[PDB]
Amino acid sequence: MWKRMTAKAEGLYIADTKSFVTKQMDKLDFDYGGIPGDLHFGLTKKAGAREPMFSRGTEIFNRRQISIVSIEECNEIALKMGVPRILPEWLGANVAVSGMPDLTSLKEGSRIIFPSGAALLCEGENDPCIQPGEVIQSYYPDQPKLASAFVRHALGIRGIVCIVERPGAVYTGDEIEVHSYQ
Amino acid sequence: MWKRMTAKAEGLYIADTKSFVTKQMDKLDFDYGGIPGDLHFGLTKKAGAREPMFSRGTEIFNRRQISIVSIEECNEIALKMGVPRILPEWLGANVAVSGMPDLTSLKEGSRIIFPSGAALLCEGENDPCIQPGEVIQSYYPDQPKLASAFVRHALGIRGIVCIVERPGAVYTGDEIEVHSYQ
Ligand SMILES: [Cl-]
Ligand SMILES: [Cl-]
Ligand SMILES: [Cl-]
Repeated sequence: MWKRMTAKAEGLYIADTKSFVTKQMDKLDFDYGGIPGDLHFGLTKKAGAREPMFSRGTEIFNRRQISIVSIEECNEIALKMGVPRILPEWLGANVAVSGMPDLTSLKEGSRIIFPSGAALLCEGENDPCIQPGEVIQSYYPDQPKLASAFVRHALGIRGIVCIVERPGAVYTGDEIEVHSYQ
Repeated sequence: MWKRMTAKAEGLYIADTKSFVTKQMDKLDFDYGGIPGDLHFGLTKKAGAREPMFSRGTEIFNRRQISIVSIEECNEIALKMGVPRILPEWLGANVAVSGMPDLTSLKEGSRIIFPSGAALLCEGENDPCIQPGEVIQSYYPDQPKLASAFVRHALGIRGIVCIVERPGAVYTGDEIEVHSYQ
């Protein structure tokens, strides 16, 4: 029920301010709760549109600690939107991987392990919202309705979110071991 | 993306000793990490046969904070095993529900919410192991090879495991609101 495959962490990024657009780093520390100093770090978070069964603002466990996208799927989004490129930073990703053209399909329960031993527990698909779409729009202001275009074309290829299962440091270019749940 | 369903918490149980076998409680407190005082309580746990991508004993995040089974699937296990009954306690369950068919199939990402607001985040199917099988065998000494029969017949209907998404108290008989993912 565990099929193993090797992939690569092409880029690492952190949201060190209130902005969700991340900035590239040569290294990141993964600890329980996520990336220390990152916008989504912590044991808890406030409920929002992603957790509609809770009243907005309700304090709940922070399930979306780390955001991952694959270079292949980002290129796929770019093509579908008719734009030259889509940067992981614009989507607020913390890790951009290569060698995973179907990353979004990685089932919950799967693990992604780094050379240091740091490990991520897959918490499923990251549903596309309008915000990143509006960010993409700002980079191509001469192209109409890109925000809604993102929400439409990114569905199923916008990446996944994970919880930190084991602490450890991660570095740019790290070869990763994916344990795909079956 | 979410389907609402209603179920009922028929029983609540805690493992207050070193044994995973639980005992009925009229009330339980859910907090991040599970049930305070319970054998499986904690933000972390030690890796075992269930998390083979880690060496045994490795400290990792505890995604198996609360275990749930349904009265209906326990009856199903009993039928397939040829025994009068299978108690949630013997499987080390913390919550026994009724009113929701195929509990084990509840998708990861689903939410189970109690009247007090206490909420559980589904972390998937609970794989059956030999231990509860040995407990069952001890209650039916006249029955042969029940331990192995349990692992065999309980597969796919042994319940689920969850993490606590929102703290709160839960009581026997509580009506629960289930948000089924997909
Ligand atoms: Cl409330
Ligand atoms: Cl989004
Ligand atoms: Cl088991």
